[PDB]
Amino acid sequence: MAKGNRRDLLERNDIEVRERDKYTVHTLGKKKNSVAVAFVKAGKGDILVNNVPLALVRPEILRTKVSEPIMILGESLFKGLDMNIKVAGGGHVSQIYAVRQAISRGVLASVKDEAARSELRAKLVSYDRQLVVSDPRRCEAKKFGGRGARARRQKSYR
Amino acid sequence: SVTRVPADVFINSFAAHLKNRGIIKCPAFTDYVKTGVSRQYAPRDADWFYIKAASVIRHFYISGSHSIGVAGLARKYSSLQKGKTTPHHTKRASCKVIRSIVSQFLGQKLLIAGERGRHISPNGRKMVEDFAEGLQK
Amino acid sequence: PNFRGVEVEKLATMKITDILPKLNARCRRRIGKHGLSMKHLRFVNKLRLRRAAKIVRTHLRDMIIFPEMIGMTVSVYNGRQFIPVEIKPPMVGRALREYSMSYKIVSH
Amino acid sequence: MHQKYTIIVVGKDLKLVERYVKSIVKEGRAFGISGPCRAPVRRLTITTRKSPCGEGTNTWHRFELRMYKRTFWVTCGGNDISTILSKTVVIPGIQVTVEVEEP
Amino acid sequence: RNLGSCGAEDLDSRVHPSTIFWPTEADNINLASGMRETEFCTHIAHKRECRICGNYNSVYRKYGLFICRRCFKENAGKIGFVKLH
Amino acid sequence: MTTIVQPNDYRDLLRMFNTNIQGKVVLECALVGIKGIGRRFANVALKKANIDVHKRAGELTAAEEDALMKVLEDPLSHGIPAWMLNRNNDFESGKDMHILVNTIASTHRADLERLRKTRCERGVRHHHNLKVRGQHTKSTGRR
Amino acid sequence: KVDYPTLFADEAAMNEALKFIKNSKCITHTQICERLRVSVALAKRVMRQLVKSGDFAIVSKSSRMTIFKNMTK
RNA sequence: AGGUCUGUGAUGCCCUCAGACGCCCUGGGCCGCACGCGCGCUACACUGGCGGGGCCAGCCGGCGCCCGCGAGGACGCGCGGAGCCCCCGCCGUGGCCGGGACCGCGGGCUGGAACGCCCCCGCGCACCAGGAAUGUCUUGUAGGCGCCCGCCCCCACCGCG
Repeated sequence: MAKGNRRDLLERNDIEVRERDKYTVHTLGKKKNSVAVAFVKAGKGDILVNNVPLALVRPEILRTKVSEPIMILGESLFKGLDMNIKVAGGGHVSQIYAVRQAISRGVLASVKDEAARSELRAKLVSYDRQLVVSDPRRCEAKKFGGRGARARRQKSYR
Repeated sequence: SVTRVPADVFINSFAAHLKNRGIIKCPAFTDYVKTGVSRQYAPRDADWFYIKAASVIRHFYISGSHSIGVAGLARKYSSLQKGKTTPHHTKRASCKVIRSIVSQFLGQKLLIAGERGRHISPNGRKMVEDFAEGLQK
Repeated sequence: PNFRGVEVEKLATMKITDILPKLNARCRRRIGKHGLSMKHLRFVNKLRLRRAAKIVRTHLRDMIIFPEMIGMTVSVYNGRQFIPVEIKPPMVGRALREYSMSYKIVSH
Repeated sequence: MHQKYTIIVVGKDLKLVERYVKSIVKEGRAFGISGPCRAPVRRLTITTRKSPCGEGTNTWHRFELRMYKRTFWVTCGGNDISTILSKTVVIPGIQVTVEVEEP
Repeated sequence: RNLGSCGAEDLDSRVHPSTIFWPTEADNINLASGMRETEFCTHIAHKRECRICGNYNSVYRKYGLFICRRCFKENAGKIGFVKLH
Repeated sequence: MTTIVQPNDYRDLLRMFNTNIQGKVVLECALVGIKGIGRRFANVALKKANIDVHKRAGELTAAEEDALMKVLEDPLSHGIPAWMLNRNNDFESGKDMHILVNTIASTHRADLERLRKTRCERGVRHHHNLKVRGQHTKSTGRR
Repeated sequence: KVDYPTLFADEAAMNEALKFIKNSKCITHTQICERLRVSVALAKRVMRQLVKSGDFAIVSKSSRMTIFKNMTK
């Protein structure tokens, strides 16, 4: 139903305006048609996805996948801050990965000391690179010889 | 709030509460019906009505200011039709039962109308949330 | 030898409207909603005149059968030939298509 | 006076539609404002067999007609009945670019 | 045969005074305005046809065109349809 | 459920309507072994008779067995509707019943006779064994 | 071919199955089905009884499969 | 000398031209079935079937209320998105709750007109991974899962996406 590029999402008018102005940071993640927008501020360590905490995301098995950067970097920073994510686009898993990308990038922007930002980059990218750099590959078009992009209709010679 | 608790425990706990507290009652036609043309046999539990009721009220609370029609709910309870030596197709659920449920809710003021459809009323929010917090522990 | 509990002797000389609720969906639709068309009505009236007073030929293959058409002989078209049909109660509420075959069984 | 007027312009080619846009923006800065809204592109699609007879490899044509639409409803009360005319005749008369005005 | 009447029983059963649904297709208001005449063309039916070559087969009604697929590739460039992608 | 051990009266194989039934199957799927009874009609019948449905058919005490019979000859009284029956609007008496074993075979035979003497299209086709509905022949359906 | 019962004929439950299982470190519904040649459902019921008693305990659970550990040793 | 004179107010030469091969009406047929084969669809089960619940797309996109088991229907307004998958249970290797062809009662929709298409109860065919032979494929690819448009009064196991 949701479309990702909608203006109602990128600005996150969901939040009320007096509260919309306390959020300093902004961030983006993506994977396939999925897009996630994060509004990071100052708090005491709370995260939300579509008005749902991080412990109760639904595929269940990937909860570790979204909690990864915390147990990597450490909980100190996140405990310092508080976040409110919102995602919209194709697929459960795509949404998972977009969300984790947004987490990581946003916490990267919270620090102002570039040196620490680079150190954290090295610390984190080594474990994985898709936590910072978006995956580029995307669904590809089909052709009229058959019912697939590269597969063809079966041919009968005799 | 309600979304800070998993949907699975809330639904069944609240159904038991509802059935105890005489809020709703299963009519007579429940004794021999499916819940959709897509189905194939009847439900195995004797207390499926109250499960549906709880899922519905939760749906209405989630939306909030928005308004939900009956058929729109019935598109959330769809399934797939099989057994036709033909590619399967998705079909919509039933509407009589949904209609009965919303009517029963509305007769109690838990649910209020509008220009189109219905939406939750403040009393509904009160009770839903208080029950959720009670089961939070 | 009955018809939905209705006795046969009474079945004839009865009006279609009396029995209509005791028929299938097609007949109720065609009659109560789609009414009927003029040429069919003239066919019925011609039948009445002949009864009150020679085999009646026609082309109508989609003409439902009425109770007043019991024991009558009428010749209907297959696309090339005119084919007799003798009516009896259990043939009521049905079309003339079933009782006039347009082809013949295949024997190799 | 004030008539909440709206300007809609439609075209099939993207080069005049953007040229008409600039002229109008130039000529409507005074009679109020005239900022544009760019709509999603309505693309008409037609797939046809490349053969008139149906022989050989099944090969297909893929035509389409993109239609671009822009909407300046910014006049609003800032234009009177005659004031709309002023600019609409001062803008270039490109041969093809449908225009309709409504309050 | 004006002096032809029928029993009343065979009158109410007649089809209700309703306009036969089949309306034909008038591509333009110009091409119409509502012995043998009794049965010249009583079988009213859709007669949608190409507005170029008049054939009743393979007619794109999409977008209110009404052009045959064959009678289309020729005039497509004039109309504005182009082949890209 | 929670029936682990065979009850003292467990009956290893049931006979009813000339058909035999085993006592290891759940009740509502065993009755499907009768001709005239399926899944939908069974759940409805038992329930009206105050019988558990998730029970192994061997623990079916004869007291519950008889009341079940009483509901398959006069089902319409017992609250079951009429769109759930095998035979709605019989051709003669115009009533509605449910026909079990033995009745079905006799009933099916007499219709064909009705079809034959009446001289229909279906009757003539049945007797050379062709497709009755309009499903196409010729292609496929060959040895 | 092979047939297995769905209901235990009285003393059979305890004179073997209970005894046999209690002398196993790990177990599952299907193993016990194939071991003493009874259907799986009875296995479910019995293992319920036993976890209630306390001899066995759950180490992994799921609708498709759960497995137990003998806490009696 | 590949296909198209049966796409056309594109056409040469022939044939038909008032019991017409012109045009219009009524019916039937193009679908008929001892047989050989071409592209597809559904399955042969536990890496599963049934029942209940939770949840996310894109080409793009319309809904409320009340009847009816349902399919559908009467009124009234402009508003709006799924399967696989995940969680809990039942079944327990039995051609069995796998599979859903065939047939017997019944209720509706389109239409001038059902032979057409939908829904309900009962009956419950072949099929245990397929011989000689053979096709397609390298990253968001194969495969699996569903959703839209075209032709269309009704109807998609097809086709473009």
